[PDB]
Amino acid sequence: DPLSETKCTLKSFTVEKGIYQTSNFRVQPTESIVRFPNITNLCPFDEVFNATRFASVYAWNRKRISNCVADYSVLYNLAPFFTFKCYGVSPTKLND
Amino acid sequence: KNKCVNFNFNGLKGTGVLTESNKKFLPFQQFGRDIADTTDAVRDPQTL
Amino acid sequence: FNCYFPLRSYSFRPTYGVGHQPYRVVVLSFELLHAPATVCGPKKSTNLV
Amino acid sequence: LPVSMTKTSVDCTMYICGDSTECSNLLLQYGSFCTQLKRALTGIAVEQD
Amino acid sequence: LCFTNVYADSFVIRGDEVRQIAPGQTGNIADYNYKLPDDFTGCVIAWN
Amino acid sequence: SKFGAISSVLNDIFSRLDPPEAEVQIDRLITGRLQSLQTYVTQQLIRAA
Ligand SMILES: *[C@@H]1O[C@H](CO)[C@@H](O)[C@H](O)[C@H]1NC(C)=O
Repeated sequence: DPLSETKCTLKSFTVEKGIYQTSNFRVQPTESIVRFPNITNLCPFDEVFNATRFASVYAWNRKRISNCVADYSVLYNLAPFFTFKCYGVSPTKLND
Repeated sequence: KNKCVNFNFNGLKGTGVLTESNKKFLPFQQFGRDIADTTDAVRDPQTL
Repeated sequence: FNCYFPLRSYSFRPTYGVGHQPYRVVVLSFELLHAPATVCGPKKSTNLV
Repeated sequence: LPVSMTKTSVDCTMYICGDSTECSNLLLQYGSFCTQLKRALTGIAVEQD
Repeated sequence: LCFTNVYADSFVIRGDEVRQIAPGQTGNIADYNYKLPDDFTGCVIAWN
Repeated sequence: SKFGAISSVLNDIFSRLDPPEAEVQIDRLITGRLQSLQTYVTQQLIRAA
């Protein structure tokens, strides 16, 4: 009851005459929506990681990765992938 | 539209009611932020 | 498109690398709130003043 | 000569937490900060009236 | 330090997946098979 | 203002950082906003007097 909420707010069973602000109204959502772009194609994350030969320290190669559906869950499930340290990002919430 | 829903639009999570705007956006823009980084407007990546 | 027996074997093989070798581990579970006296350490007692 | 001011009231959930649910769970671990601030502006609003 | 009681959950896993038996992560054996809450307190006895 | 945290919005740091790390930056933003709300009423209490 709204009268019982005044007894919990002021912490007293005998509530005197007056006006009291107990709580605030808030309409909670009933549905849940998510929108992602219409792409489906996979991009060469596998080719950059599992290439045959690699570049040296100087003149490093940089692959432009854009317009794909990324999927990191196929990356860090590999057996020689020992360490995985991230910066400003948690390693588990990478797919979202 | 026209109901308060939990929206997750390209990583921006939150709660609010969405309605069709009358705003004249330029095509290079994709987001409209109000006073003090308030997410006032958004463009969906599907039908734009 | 999705079909295997749900319980899969670990495929025990000693030639694996050390970062994926089978290691038998047991975990413990102890609560950290107000404890009734059931599990205590080796501390002795002293008379009450 | 001024007599009164603009009476105001501020909420904590829509200001600090905004639209997040996880912020409302952690803010109750802080005590009675928002009960102090709501009664103070209420005590202001009855004073200027 | 005193506690209420101490348990022992015996299982076998391999070397690559020892980190996600911990409060607040995800995984193949963490999500659907063996999970533990966000306020868990315990030690891993990992011998060779 | 970010108050020295990663971002000014709090919904994304709950979505980007893990809860072992994300409540550290949330407690930075909560104590920054609770100090912002406490000082605002305190300047109001001097002005209302
Ligand atoms: C995304 O693809 C769908 C395919 O049905 C199309 O209807 C929609 O217009 C596309 N959106 C773009 C290209 O922004």
